[PDB]
Amino acid sequence: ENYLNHPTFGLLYQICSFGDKELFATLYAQRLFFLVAFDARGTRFEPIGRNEARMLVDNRLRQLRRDASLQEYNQLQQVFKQTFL
Amino acid sequence: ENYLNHPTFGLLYQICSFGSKELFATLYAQRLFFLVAFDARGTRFEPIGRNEARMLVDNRLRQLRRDASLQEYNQLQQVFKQTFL
Amino acid sequence: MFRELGSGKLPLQIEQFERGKTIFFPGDPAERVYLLVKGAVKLSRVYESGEEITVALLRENSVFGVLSLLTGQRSDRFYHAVAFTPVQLFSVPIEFMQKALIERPELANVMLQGLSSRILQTEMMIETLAHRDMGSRLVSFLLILCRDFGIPSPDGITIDLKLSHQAIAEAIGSTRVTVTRLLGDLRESKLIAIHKKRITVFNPVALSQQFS
Amino acid sequence: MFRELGSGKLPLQIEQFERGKTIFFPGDPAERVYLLVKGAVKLSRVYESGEEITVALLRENSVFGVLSLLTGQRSDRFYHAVAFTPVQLFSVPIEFMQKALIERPELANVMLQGLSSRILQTEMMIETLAHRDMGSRLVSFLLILCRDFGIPSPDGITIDLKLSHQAIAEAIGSTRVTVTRLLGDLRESKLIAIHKKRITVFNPVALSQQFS
Ligand SMILES: O=C(O)CCC(=O)C(=O)O
Ligand SMILES: O=C(O)CCC(=O)C(=O)O
Repeated sequence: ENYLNHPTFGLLYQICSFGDKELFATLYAQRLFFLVAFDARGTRFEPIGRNEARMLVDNRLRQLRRDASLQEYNQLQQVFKQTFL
Repeated sequence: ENYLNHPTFGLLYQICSFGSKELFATLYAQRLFFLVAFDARGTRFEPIGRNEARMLVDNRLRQLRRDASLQEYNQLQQVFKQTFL
Repeated sequence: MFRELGSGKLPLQIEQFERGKTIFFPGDPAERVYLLVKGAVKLSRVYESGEEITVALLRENSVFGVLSLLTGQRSDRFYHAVAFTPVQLFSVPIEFMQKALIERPELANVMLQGLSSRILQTEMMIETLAHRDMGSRLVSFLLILCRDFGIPSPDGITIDLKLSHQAIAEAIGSTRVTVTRLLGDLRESKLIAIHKKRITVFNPVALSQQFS
Repeated sequence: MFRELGSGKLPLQIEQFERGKTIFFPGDPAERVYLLVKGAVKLSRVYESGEEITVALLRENSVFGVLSLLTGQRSDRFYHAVAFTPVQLFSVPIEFMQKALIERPELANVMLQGLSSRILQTEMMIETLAHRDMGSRLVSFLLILCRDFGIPSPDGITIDLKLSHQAIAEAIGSTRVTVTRLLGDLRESKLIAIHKKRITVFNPVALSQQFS
């Protein structure tokens, strides 16, 4: 529910953060996923496949489980289920 | 009612002959016209605009009127009227 | 500033158009290629009735007038390009492209991407129009407008276009009357809001999942 | 063959497919670009119902799989590409294009034309689908099949494709039942003939003039 305009692909929405870098996806049925990095230049988009985006949010859930709050973990897990399951 | 396949534009139909070069047009509503030339290599297409194709068939009608048969002139004039008027 | 794209051999030119002004009419020579910089351009087919069918609603960074790349100035346009909003763009006569590309071949790839993108966008409108349920077809279209023209807003994504029911009708092969009714149903189902001819779609992500 | 297109830096490969065989499925990496050499490739969107909508019916010399030009192998296909007839084509992994173009820049222009043509073809299907009269929409589609796949024949242009009423339905956003009825009407009006699942359109030029 945070958003970003790709110059070619139009409106994207954030699936989740990582650290720094963020995962975004296309509004229309998530046909494309993008790894996004910000900087003083600065915003850059790298496409990535659905299976790799899945493993990315999976890794992130593992890190939240070990090192962060239950709330964040529970939020991200709901996002995982709505995005991938 | 003689036909020719353009590699890009698909089926074309002949509007008329000139002398050994021919005028063809796109099947779907004549959005494009093509001057066509044949050879031992050999078939080549040059696009031309509707106003210039019109003047071409016009010139051709003038030549048929002066130097060829009534039948050919009458055939081409019908083609002129169905293509341009 | 974007005019850093231009050069001695890509002598591009800026054109601006007030809302509703024509960029090219059917019958005009296909002399130029266009890059839409800001605004929305409507490409349409006009029939003898005066009925108009919208073939594309283009967003910023869209390449158009691509017939010029096949025929050049010799052939005539068969679509109306109009500035749906105020529009700013770069024009270049197409003959200047060959020597442009030879010099900055980075232009070719950029161009190939831009045309590839056009292909995928038109195919999505085909998907939209192929729906038999007229409501499905409207939602799908509004989801495309959210993608192309949407702004985050308190309640969801607002399609940042002031849309007449006629303009919508002409883009989904429907009638003005059928658009009004279907928009009404969508509001009553609490899926969209309408304010000042702007449609806000409340949960465009969740709506799209119902199309898979 | 035409494999004179290939080189050290465009290491293209020939693939052939028997009728009804898949060229790529949704979910496959968008690794390659394709040039259709002979035959007809159907690009479609598959929904969860198993309902299929045809997004393109491509003829020889069509470039497709163009998403690869935007994302490469990283992104996944979302259309089904199938060999509608037996098909022969050239494949190349897309990464090989940059260094290909740098070496034979004649490839870029050829490519730009091919993609431009795709844009114009999809836009004509949009025109087709935008018709509210379902018969108008069928005629317009058959006129496009005449252009893309037609053969001169004693009686007019024969669309050189064996077409199920379902295949037509999937391309014009209709139903199998409605196609049958409309084809029936067309035959009764002496506008088409049907023999061995091939449709012959008697006067495709004169029919098109009624769409202007
Ligand atoms: O670029 C497009 O989609 C518009 C078609 C076009 O190029 C033209 O009418 O010249
Ligand atoms: O080339 C096309 O039109 C098909 C779209 C495509 O490239 C893909 O799904 O990868």
